[PDB]
Amino acid sequence: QVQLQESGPGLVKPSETLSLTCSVSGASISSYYWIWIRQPAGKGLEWIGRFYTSGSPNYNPSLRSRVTMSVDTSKNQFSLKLTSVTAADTAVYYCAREEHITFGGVIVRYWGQGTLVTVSSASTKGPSVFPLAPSSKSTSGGTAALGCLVKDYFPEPVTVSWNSGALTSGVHTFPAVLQSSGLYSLSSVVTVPSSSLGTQTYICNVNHKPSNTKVDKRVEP
Amino acid sequence: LRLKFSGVLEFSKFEAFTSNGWGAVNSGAGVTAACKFGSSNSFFRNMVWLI
Amino acid sequence: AGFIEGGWTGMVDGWYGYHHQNEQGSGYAADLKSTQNAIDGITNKVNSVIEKMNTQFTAVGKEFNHLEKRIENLNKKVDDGFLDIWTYNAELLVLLENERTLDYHDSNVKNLYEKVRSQLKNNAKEIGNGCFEFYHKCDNTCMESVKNGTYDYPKYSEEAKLNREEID
Amino acid sequence: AGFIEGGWTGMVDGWYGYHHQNEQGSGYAADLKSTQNAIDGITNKVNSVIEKMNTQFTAVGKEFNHLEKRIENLNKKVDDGFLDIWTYNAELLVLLENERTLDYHDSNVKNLYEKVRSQLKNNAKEIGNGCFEFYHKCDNTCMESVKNGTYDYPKYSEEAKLNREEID
Amino acid sequence: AGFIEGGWTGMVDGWYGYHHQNEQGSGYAADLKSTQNAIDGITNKVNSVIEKMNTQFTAVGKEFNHLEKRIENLNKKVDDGFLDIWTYNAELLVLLENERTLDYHDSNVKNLYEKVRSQLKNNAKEIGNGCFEFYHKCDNTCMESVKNGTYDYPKYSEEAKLNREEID
Amino acid sequence: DIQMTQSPATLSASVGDRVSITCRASQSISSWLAWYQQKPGKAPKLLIYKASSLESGVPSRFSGSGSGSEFTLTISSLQPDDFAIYYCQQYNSYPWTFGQGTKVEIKRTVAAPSVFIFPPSDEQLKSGTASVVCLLNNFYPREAKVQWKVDNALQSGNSQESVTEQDSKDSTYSLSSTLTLSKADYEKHKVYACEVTHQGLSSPVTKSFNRG
Repeated sequence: QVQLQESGPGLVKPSETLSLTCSVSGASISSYYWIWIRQPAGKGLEWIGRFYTSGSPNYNPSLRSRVTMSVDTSKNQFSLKLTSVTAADTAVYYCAREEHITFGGVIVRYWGQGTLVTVSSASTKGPSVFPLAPSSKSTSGGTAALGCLVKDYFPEPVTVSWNSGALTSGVHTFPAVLQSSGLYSLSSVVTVPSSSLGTQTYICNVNHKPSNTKVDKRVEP
Repeated sequence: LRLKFSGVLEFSKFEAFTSNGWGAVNSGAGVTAACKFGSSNSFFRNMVWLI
Repeated sequence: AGFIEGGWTGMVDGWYGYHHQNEQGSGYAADLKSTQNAIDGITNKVNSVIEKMNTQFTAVGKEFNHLEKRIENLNKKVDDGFLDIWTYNAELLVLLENERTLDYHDSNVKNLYEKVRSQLKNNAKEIGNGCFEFYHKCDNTCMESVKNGTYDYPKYSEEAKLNREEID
Repeated sequence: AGFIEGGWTGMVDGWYGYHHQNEQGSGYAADLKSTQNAIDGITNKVNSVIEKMNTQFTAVGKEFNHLEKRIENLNKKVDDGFLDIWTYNAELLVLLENERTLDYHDSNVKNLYEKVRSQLKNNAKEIGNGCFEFYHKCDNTCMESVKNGTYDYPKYSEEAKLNREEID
Repeated sequence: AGFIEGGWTGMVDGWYGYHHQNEQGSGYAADLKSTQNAIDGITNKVNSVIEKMNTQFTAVGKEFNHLEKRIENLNKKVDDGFLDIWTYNAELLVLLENERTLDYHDSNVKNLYEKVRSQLKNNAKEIGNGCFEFYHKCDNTCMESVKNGTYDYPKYSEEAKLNREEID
Repeated sequence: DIQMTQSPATLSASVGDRVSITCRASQSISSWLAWYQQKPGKAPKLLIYKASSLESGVPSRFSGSGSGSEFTLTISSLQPDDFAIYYCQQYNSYPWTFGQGTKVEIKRTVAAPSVFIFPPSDEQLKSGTASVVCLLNNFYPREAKVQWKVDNALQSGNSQESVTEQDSKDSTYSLSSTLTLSKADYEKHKVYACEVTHQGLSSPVTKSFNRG
């Protein structure tokens, strides 16, 4: 098994050179072609391009010069560099490995995590977390909901974990919604038995990556 | 019948005549030292041996 | 029939292709057209050979009684005969068609090298290691034009003429 | 042009031939020798493949009574197995022999081309689409001499070298 | 396929080889490498084809009584059908493999010729009938160097250049 | 080079139902189509290659039929986990292009939601902003109305809404209606409620809370 992780800035200003780096673990770059993939919003994927160490690169005819792909066999990474990014260039990015020849032609089995690249003149504004206390008096039996509000942040990528990943069921982390201020509000809720609350931990860990913020907060009745 | 039990998959669990429905015959003496029911003596179950 | 020189472990994107070396560097690059034709043909061949061997409904064995002995030997003979026939067919077809697959691949090699021969007659010099040295400068665009079968001989005919005559 | 480029609908007097173009005009003309050999071979091939299938006299079906069910299934198996076997043989040989027929025709093309090439090595220059452009003038008599295997290379070697060395 | 004209009743030491003619006289000499490969291949081929036939023995016929006419006809049908199937397999394998054997040998011819041509790219000149005329002197050591695939083109490149260009 | 028509854009089908997605191409692709199941917010997972080749570890319910320009992906028995967006890729020639994707949903029994209200955090109130949340969990279908009643008065707007995609296990939706007030944040501190109207409710349900 080979793993492909992805590093991107999160925000690129509307006339800058996007630089993305896919890190490769479990394989040598000099032995595989490496592929970049793109997804704007929730519409269709698009093969960016392919590059190889002792070979010839080929990129989307749609995006030729702007795209330059490079390889660090030292760092075991391959980088994608896009000149003069645009608003249309705002999308999710995926890096994939081009496998060797099989009887069914060339396959791309191994896929990256996906990193959002946002092309905006605004800054990486950090989030503010506010706890969502339950319905203490009104008892609906076992159902007791607890949450947090991650609000007033500009970049999209926010991660909410519960008990640093321990709370695994009934989690309904909602989609982030654009408010009137140009910032994003993001609610996260877990349903929990009313009995466990007595001696249960309920601490949200929220990691907004471009602002590089890791705020954790309790949710007490 | 092996040819027929090759290529068949039935649920065969039924019965017809009574053991004693037959008239004026010993209807319960089917003991044989060949079909010994373990320590006791008996005969095939699907078949009644009439005297 | 047999057309082999040597293999490339570094070309990992196709059965057949090119190794280019110009002033912009060197690299391996598979020919997707001939490789594609070969994969199509081999897939169709394999599927035809396999799918022709279809299966009927025959509980194979039979067990006959003491008054049906010759019946029984006839039935065992039939079982073993179908066994031998299908075994014979499978063995021979596999042998023959592995031979033919390798020969087909060899002829694909030969046809690709003939194509590159035809695009480049006197503008390059053939080498016994099945390669070409240009009597002119073939950049990346020239290489790609040769790879997609659109090389321009009059474009470089004069430069190649000059250098070729220069050798002697 | 087996796959290089296309065929000739105007050449209707044989499988294979030439398209000549000289001062006296242009036209198609079939090569009767190679076409004749190909007809001979394909005829013998078709007849051999078909006529090789002779079977013994059989009234096919059998019906066996309720105490001969094993006897029965064996006969149905034999009938259907001979069916499968002759079907398999016919299918495979049709596929293989159509393959080999197309390949035989390709090889005949190749041999004719190489014959015309060996006749004219430096008196003509190869045009990549199975053609030859003369450095000299090949009148109707010259064309016919090329066609019936009797081209005279020293006859035109003088004029061809002159025109060649000037052209190049 | 690419067959030839001529035969060499004098060469008595192998399938394939050379006829050399230099200052030191002339003579036939068989190429032991390619003939050795061809004999290996044909031996392995004959052995595979025959070995597939080798299967089990079985007393063929059966006798049935007057109340068994039908299983009797089925048994004769089975015997006779296996007879036909094996006969047809043997016949077609003989035919097709003699075909492919002649083709294999033809391809060995072609391979040997192209090897020699690659060794003697320009230092010699293709006669056409299947030979080479040297533009330089090829003495017995030179002949042997060509025969075992180690001809030295730069060794005679200058002599061949001078003579070749003296012709034109 | 090769434009992609993937019909139909959106589907919803009950469990066990066969599903057929058609992928038509601009020119000839032979059998060089791939098929990927992109689950929500995750990397796409190659379902089928070579058009008629199931990848290792894929349920045999997935079948692929087609050569040339037309192809069809067929799920024999649609399961809960098969909710995703399905793309068809072309590697016959460059540039490799995908279809627009087909959105496979699951028709299920109409399920009533569970509603929970979250008041605004006083910490947030100190920053000059205020937001109340209505919560609807595990309902079907997505189509419900969540209205707001500040002092029994329908506010016209000031409320945004976010819907979780279909749960893979249950295939039940969840919705959050966030009331974000602007400056009347501190000019209300009043009574608040959540009119919840869903098909799985014979009569609407309204929950409410008081000032602190």
